[PDB]
Order: sequence, then structure tokens, then C-alpha cells
Amino acid sequence: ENVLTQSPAIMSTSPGEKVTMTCRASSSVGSSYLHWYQQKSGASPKLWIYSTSNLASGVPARFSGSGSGTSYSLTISSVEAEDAATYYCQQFSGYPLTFGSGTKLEMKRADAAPTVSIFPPSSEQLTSGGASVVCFLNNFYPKDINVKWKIDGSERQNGVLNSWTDQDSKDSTYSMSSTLTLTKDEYERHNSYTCEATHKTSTSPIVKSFNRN
Amino acid sequence: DERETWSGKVDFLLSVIGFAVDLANVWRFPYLCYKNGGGAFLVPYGIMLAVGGIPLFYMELALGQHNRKGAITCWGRLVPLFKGIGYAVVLIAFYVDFYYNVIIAWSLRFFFASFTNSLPWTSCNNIWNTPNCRPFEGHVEGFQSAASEYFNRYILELNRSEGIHDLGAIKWDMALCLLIVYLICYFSLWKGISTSGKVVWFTALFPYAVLLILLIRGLTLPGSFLGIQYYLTPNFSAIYKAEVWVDAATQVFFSLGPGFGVLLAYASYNKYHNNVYKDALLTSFINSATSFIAGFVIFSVLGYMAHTLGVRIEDVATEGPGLVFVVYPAAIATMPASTFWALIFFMMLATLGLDSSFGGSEAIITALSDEFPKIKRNRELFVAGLFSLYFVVGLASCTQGGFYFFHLLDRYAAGYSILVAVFFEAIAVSWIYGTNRFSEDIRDMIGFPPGRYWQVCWRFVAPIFLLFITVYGLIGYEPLTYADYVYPSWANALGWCIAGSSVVMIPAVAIFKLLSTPGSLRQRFTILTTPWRD
Amino acid sequence: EVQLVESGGGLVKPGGSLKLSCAASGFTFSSYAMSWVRQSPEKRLEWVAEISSGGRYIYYSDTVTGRFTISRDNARNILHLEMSSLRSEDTAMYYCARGEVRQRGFDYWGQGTTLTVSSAKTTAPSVYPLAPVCGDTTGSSVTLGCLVKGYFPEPVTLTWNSGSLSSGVHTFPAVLQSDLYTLSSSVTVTSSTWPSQSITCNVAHPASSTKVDKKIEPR
Ligand SMILES: CC(C)CCC[C@@H](C)[C@H]1CC[C@H]2[C@@H]3CC=C4C[C@@H](O)CC[C@]4(C)[C@H]3CC[C@]12C
Ligand SMILES: CC(C)CCC[C@@H](C)[C@H]1CC[C@H]2[C@@H]3CC=C4C[C@@H](O)CC[C@]4(C)[C@H]3CC[C@]12C
Ligand SMILES: OC[C@H]1O[C@H](O[C@H]2[C@H](O)[C@@H](O)[C@@H](O)O[C@@H]2CO)[C@H](O)[C@@H](O)[C@@H]1O
Ligand SMILES: COC(=O)[C@H]1[C@@H](c2ccc(I)cc2)C[C@@H]2CC[C@H]1N2C
Ligand SMILES: [Cl-]
Ligand code: NA
Ligand code: NA
Repeated sequence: ENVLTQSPAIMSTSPGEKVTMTCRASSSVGSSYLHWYQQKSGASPKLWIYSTSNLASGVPARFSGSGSGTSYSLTISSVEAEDAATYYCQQFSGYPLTFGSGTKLEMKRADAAPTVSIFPPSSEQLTSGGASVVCFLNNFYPKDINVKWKIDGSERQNGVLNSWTDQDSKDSTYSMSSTLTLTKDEYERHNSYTCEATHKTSTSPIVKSFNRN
Repeated sequence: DERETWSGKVDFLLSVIGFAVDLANVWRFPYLCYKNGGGAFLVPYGIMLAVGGIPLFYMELALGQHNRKGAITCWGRLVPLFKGIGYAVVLIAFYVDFYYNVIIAWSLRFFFASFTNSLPWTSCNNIWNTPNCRPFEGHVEGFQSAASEYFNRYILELNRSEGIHDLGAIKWDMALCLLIVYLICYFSLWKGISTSGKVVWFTALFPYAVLLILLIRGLTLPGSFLGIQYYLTPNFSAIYKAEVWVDAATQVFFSLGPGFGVLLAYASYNKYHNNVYKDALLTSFINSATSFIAGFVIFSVLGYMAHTLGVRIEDVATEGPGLVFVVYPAAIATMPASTFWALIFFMMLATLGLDSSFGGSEAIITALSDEFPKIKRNRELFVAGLFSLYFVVGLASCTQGGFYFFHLLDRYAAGYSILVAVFFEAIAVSWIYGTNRFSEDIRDMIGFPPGRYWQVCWRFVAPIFLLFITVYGLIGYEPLTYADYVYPSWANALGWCIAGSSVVMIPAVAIFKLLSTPGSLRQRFTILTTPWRD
Repeated sequence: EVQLVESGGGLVKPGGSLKLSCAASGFTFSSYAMSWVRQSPEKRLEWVAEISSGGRYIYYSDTVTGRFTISRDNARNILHLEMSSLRSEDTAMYYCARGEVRQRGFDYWGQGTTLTVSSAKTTAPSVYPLAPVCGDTTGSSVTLGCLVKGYFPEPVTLTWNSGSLSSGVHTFPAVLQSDLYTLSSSVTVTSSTWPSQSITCNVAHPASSTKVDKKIEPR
């Protein structure tokens, strides 16, 4: 099997800045047999570049392609928000057909502190004996952020479901949903639940406490 | 699993280029340009080449390569009912092998007689001559030129023959040249395409070396420019002429090699995913480009003659072997360093016929090799058992009535025989097998399906194209005649017998296959028309 | 113009078999070859199988070879994929693409159909409304949320007020833990947009036929 590896896997570029992504094959591939695909978030992959130099229908001329043998590269002249997607190369030189690792292109923006919103277990939750606290961190950059769950004064680790929204096309920010799931029997055990967000934007973690009162 | 493949595919290219480029390129195409509307002939030529010629040539190369088997097995694999086409195609080349190698022998016989600084065909004072002899080509058939007499009176001794019924004594000086050719063929085709594809590097590429030497030789000659005028000066009046579109259609068809099963055999040795279509038009272009280039090589010497040698242009410019073995050498003898041009020229004629005969014989071997496992593992004994059959019968062409035997097979052996063969080839592939399946096959080979253009030509253009030639062929038909000698009614009947002998297989093998398959009609039909899959 | 619609797929127990179909329209189907390209939950593109125009040439990846059978209907313009003895690794969204010219790659893709191979039983989500803390002082724009927890399999349709207000709405992706998905959605309206108006989290889980709306005051 011809293995097509791409890089980087995750690439950040601000609008208008030039970008170059590469696809390197374990085996040599005919320059006419290699193709590129753009898959936008939650969208079906679309043919972007075929025969390695050739743009597809509707593809802006800002896009380009090059390379040969086991080394090919897709390049964007001036990147735009529209261009934020995951790009997959391909080889038809021989079967089985293979796709590249993919290059996820993400727009870079100004660092923005997250809006951290802590929510208590619902009244309809503890019925089954379940209790799960959710902590929302919304509209922030860069992507990576670490929530810290603290019951009383001591941090808790086990039983935390983190969920990350893909970068939105509006403000180009991210969001994170942390869910600390506990038991209703153990829920009443501790009075004060606190989740804090350690982020690049501030040396001071964003803290949100709470209690039944 | 499992078949031998071409070494470098430049083996295949040069093997197919070599097969496609032969004496017809030199002695025919240029004549047709002079004959029809000068360079304006290129218009109907190109058109007939694009719609009619290449699509058929493309077909065979793509067809043979895909099925990966010899001509017979190929049609046995494709449409078992029409497998007779494979049979018909192979023995068509089997027939040609008898009279064809004679031209190469002639080339070698001239190559042998060409060692001297005094060339024998420039003289009217020799032993074989006639009071009617001229220094150069004349209008009156009664009076042959000096170079014409040498060919007719000395080499062939054709005057000794009153016709085909009298072959006369064998010329053993000629038979030596014939055998010398077969020895070249046998050792070229000995180990198969492995040796074959390697040999074509000379035979195919040598002529281009010589062509350059002669092209440079001619264009430097006085009045050389005048020859190109008789060559390329367009009369578009011919474009409207129906006969010109026929000559264009005929030439483009016979210039390329479809119908002999050679392309089927040659391309079959290709890698499965090797691009054919690229090779198809590349080979085709090189073939036509060769003739075009050779055209200058010919008429450059003719303009020289009409200028320096004071000869009517219509007298010197001629088709067939007359141009190569008489007209051209006649001018060479007048040229300084004549022996050089002569030696390389005749060596070129041999090299032009050699790589061609390789393909032809290859088509028989490969077709039989795939059909019969015995001769496949038996080979090099087969080509002997084959070429031995050739040379033994080849002595008939080494006789004094040699050309009379040659000219008979020339107009018959590959006849309308190939026309109706290729027609059934195009029809069996486009309709019987289907274009849907065919384009599907190529896509699985080269990676992409043939353009809408190619499919159309195979289905419609080609059949009418061949029909256009086959009809106009029978419309201008005349009993076989050469010079003042008209072939007897029995001689023609044998020629047609040879022509039918091939094509008769198609229906014959069709009935043989029908009779061999059980079930009702519609059942017996589809089973015979069902492709080798699975 | 060209439209590739892919159907079938869903939950299938390991070892089981499932049939997929791609409805092709806007082009002559018998002319273009088709290929099934699947993408795992990890966003890994893998060519599964290709079928030619007439469908007499079939190629399978070493992964699914012999387990999958790719069929074709040129009359009805339908590309199928016949799966057998499915595997947990075979979980992914399968795509229908053409697929004809190798040098041009795949020009048109379908919407895709999702296949999930798991032993886990289908469970309905428990939708939990998230009301902000009662502490002072309320900000310029308060965030509300909806927690969809412990549901299998994907997908789930979560909108706000029947998909009316999309402004400042973050619906987080599901996260598989112990064979169950937990999803959540955040929405930020103005301080007085709620609870002055009606803000409710509606959840759609077609798998278990769970359709639920949640409207809650800060009780
Ligand atoms: C004229 C002599 C000197 C050179 C040979 C010219 C030949 C090779 C040229 C003339 C017209 C050309 C054709 C014009 C039309 C097409 C359509 C394209 O989809 C396939 C190639 C094809 C079929 C071309 C093949 C090459 C061609 C046949
Ligand atoms: C009169 C003069 C101009 C004729 C000279 C033409 C010569 C140079 C041309 C005519 C046919 C050509 C060859 C045709 C086939 C191929 C295929 C390619 O894979 C290798 C080059 C090669 C082998 C070409 C080399 C150049 C070639 C030999
Ligand atoms: O194979 C060569 C062939 O021709 C020879 O003829 C030569 C020779 O110089 C003379 O015989 C004279 O005819 O000139 C010829 C060259 O043009 C031999 O004569 C013949 O036996 C031999 O087979
Ligand atoms: C009729 O014999 C030929 O001359 C054919 C071919 C050929 C086929 C079989 C044999 I034996 C020899 C030549 C040589 C070239 C290519 C096609 C045609 N010539 C233009
Ligand atoms: Cl020609
Ligand atoms: Na020719
Ligand atoms: Na030749």
C-alpha cells in the first residue's frame, strides 16, 4: 500500500498569509495520478486539485500545486477564511487507492479570553441518582485550553467529559464543554463545586464557583 | 499470469514504429502528395487519418494490450463467434510473408551490387541492355531507362518470363538475398520480443539516420527546391475531388498496420497499465511524420533530375518499387560519392522492410503461441518450421518471373481481405463487444476512458471509412495487370482465393463455433458472443 | 447538477452485515465509474472499493477485501456496497464518489451515510437544561445551556427554539465514553432576552425516537 503522509497535520495561518502543505508518498506516484481534496468542517470532501497542478471547477486561482515522484505540495497564495478546512491528497498511481494524512488549515486570530460559564446539575438529573456539572468555555483563542474541576478546595480528575467545538467561521474562535459527572449520593456530599480555566490569555485561571445555597 | 513483457517499452515503440514504417512510406505517400493537390493533400489525409486511420490503429494497440494474448486467442477471448477474425488476421500476415521479404532481398541484392564506384544501373552499354534503353526515365513504355533495365533485365530477369505461368529458372543470387533476410528475421525473432524489441533499435532507427543523410544530401542538390514544389505545392481543387479523399483514406489505412494482428500481438506484450493511447498517437505521428520527411528525401532528388538530368517530372515520380529500385538509384549514380548514398539507401530499404516483417511474423507466432502451448514451448523450432516454409515457397519469388509472382500477392494477399477483416474487427469491437465495455477496459488500463471522439469513430466513422475504401476499391477494380502483361483469368481467381481464404474463416469459424455450442439460437448466440469474463 | 445521495448505514452489531446504496443523478451513471470512500470518526480517509462504469472491474482495499461486495445498477443509477461480517474498525461515514478518470480523481461526492459498528445497545439521551447560578451580579449577556448525556448512537439534532436563534449558539460535539455519548450546547442571549422570552433546548434523537424540548426557569 502506498502511504501518503501529510504535514503539518494542524496548520494555523492568518488571512492573506501564504501557506504551503506537503504530501510525501512511500512510493513514487505519477504527477498526473495525484489529486487533492478539501473537506470543510461537517462537509463532504470536494475535488480541489487534480493531476497535481490543476484546479477543480470553482476553485479560486489562489490555490496551486506542485512536486513530483514521492513529494507533492499544495500551496495557497493568499489564504482566506473560506479556505479553512482539512485538505487531503490522493494517489491513483496504483491500488489500493490511498489518501493523505490530511492537513487541517485553521485561521489564526487575536488571542481572546474564554467566557467561562458553570452550570449545576439539572433538577431532572438527580432523579436517577446522577449528578453532572457542566462548564462552558466559549469564544476563545488559541484552541488549547485546560479546565480544572475543584470540588470544595481539592481538584477532581476522574469523570470529566471534555468536548471541543471546531473553529467557527464567524469570529474564528473555539469553545469547550466540560462535564463532570458524579452520583447524586456523592453529590450532596460536597457543598461547593468550582471549575477553573487555565488559558494562555491570562496567567490567572478563570474561576467559576457555585453552591446550592 | 503469465506473459513475457517488453524490456523497455522503447522496444515496443520502436518495434511498432518499425512495423508501421516501411517501403510504402517512401514510395507511396510522396507520390500521392505529388498526385493529389500537393501539400493540400494533407488536408484530406489528416482528416482521414484522424477519423479513419488512428482510431483503428489505436483500437488494435489498445485491444491487444488489454486482452494480453495473441491475435487468435484475443478474438477467442473477446467474441468467440468472431474468433475467425483472429484466424483470418493471422494467416493474412502468413500470406504476405511469402512475397514481402522479396523486397528486402531486392534491397540486399542492390546492396551487394552497390559495392563499387561505378554503379551498374547508370549504363546503357551493358550486357543485359536493349537498343531501346535510355540514360534515364522516358515516356514510352517500349523504351525503358537504364536503371529500369538493370532492375528488370538483370536483377529480376523479368524479361525471361512471359507471365505468371512461366516462372522461369530460379535466380540463386536472388535466393541468397532472400535467405540472408530470413536469417536476419529468424535470429531477430528467435527468442521472441526480448530479442525482437532489442533488434528494432537498429532496423527502426537506422532509416531515420539514412533519411537525414539523404534529406541533407537532396536539399543540397541543384534544383532540389524544384522537387518540393512538385511535392508540396497545393491544388485545393483536389480536395473537392472524390478520388483524392479515397487515396487519403486508403493510404492512411494501409500505412498504419491494423488487420495483420501485429499491433494486437505487439501491444499485448505491454504492461497492462502501460499507456497505449499515448503510444498509439505517438507511433502514428512518427509514422506519418516519417513519410512526410521521406517525401522530401524523394522529391529532392527528383527536382534534381528534372533540373540536372533533363527528365520529365511525371516520368521520374512514381509509386511502388519502381521508385526505390529504379528512379532513385538512377539519380544517385549521377551524384558524387554515389556508392555511399546507394549503400546506405538500399540498407535503409532493408531496414525499412525488416522491422516490418518482424511484426508480421510475430503476429503469427504470438497468435499461435497463445493458442497452441506446443509451439509456444516449441519456439525457435517453429520460426524455422515457418520461415523454412517461406523460403521454399520464396524461391518462387527468386525466379525470373519473380516480380510477376510478387505483384500478384501484392494486390491480393493483403487485400480487401484486411479491409473486411478490420471492418469486422471494428464492428465486433464497437457493436458486438460494445463500446461501453471497451472504453471501460481502457480506463482500467491507462486510467481514463477514451474520449467521446474515439468511441464515435470506432462505432460509425471507422466502419464507413473502411466501407468508403472498400466500395471505391471495387468501383475502380480491374483484372490484375503489370506493364503490357495482363494476368490470366485463372491467376486472378487464385488471388481472390487467397483473399477469401482469410476472411472465409470469420463466417467459417463462426459456424464451427455455432455448431460446437448447444442450446437454442438466441442461447447459442449470446454464449458465443459472451466475452472471456469470467 | 450532479447529485450523489447515499443511503443505508446505521448501527450494526460486529459480525453482522449491512447494505449501502448511493443514488446517482445528474449524469449518465453507466458512463462514470464509482468508488466508496469511508472516513473514520478520527477523520481518516480510506478508499474502500471501486467499481467501473460497467462494473466488470472491481478493486478492494486489503482492509475490507472479501468482506465487502460493491454492486452496481446502471438502469436505476444506484451504487451499492454489500458489507458482511462487519468489524468495529469498519465504523465510519462512507462516501459515494466518481471515480471515472484516474488522472482527474473524484470530482463529485455524496452527502455521505454513517455506519456505526458496536456491541453497545441503543440508548436514549437524557436532556438536562442548564440554568445559570443565582449569584450576583448578572452580566451583560447571560449564557444558557443544554446537556445531552448518555445517548447512543449518533447523531442527535440539538437546536434552540426550533432552530430560530443561532446567534451565540455553541453546540459541542458528542464524546463517546463507556459506550455512551454526552453532548452539550451553549447559547448566549442578552440579560433580558431570558427569561423574558422563551428559550428552550430541543433535542432530536431519531435512533431511539426521542424528541424533547427543555424550557426551564432559574429555580
Ligand atoms: C499531418 C502529418 C504530417 C502529421 C500527422 C498529423 C496527425 C497525427 C494529426 C492531425 C489531426 C490530429 C487529430 C485531431 C483530432 C484529435 C482529437 C483528440 O481528442 C484526439 C487526437 C486527435 C485524433 C488528433 C490526433 C493527431 C492528428 C490525427
Ligand atoms: C529526417 C530526420 C529529421 C529524422 C529523425 C527523426 C528521429 C530523430 C525520430 C523519429 C522517431 C523518433 C523515435 C520514436 C520513438 C521514441 C520513443 C521515446 O520513448 C524514445 C525516443 C524515440 C526512440 C524517438 C527518438 C527520435 C526519433 C528516432
Ligand atoms: O550477391 C551478389 C551477386 O552479384 C555479383 O555481381 C556483381 C559482380 O561485380 C559482377 O558479377 C557484376 O555483375 O557486377 C555485380 C555488381 O553489380 C555476382 O555476379 C553474383 O554471382 C552474386 O550472386
Ligand atoms: C501489406 O504488408 C504491409 O506492407 C503491411 C505491414 C506488413 C504486415 C505483414 C508483413 I509479413 C509485412 C509488412 C508493413 C507495413 C505496416 C502495414 C503494411 N505496411 C504499411
Ligand atoms: Cl503514410
Ligand atoms: Na506505412
Ligand atoms: Na519497417
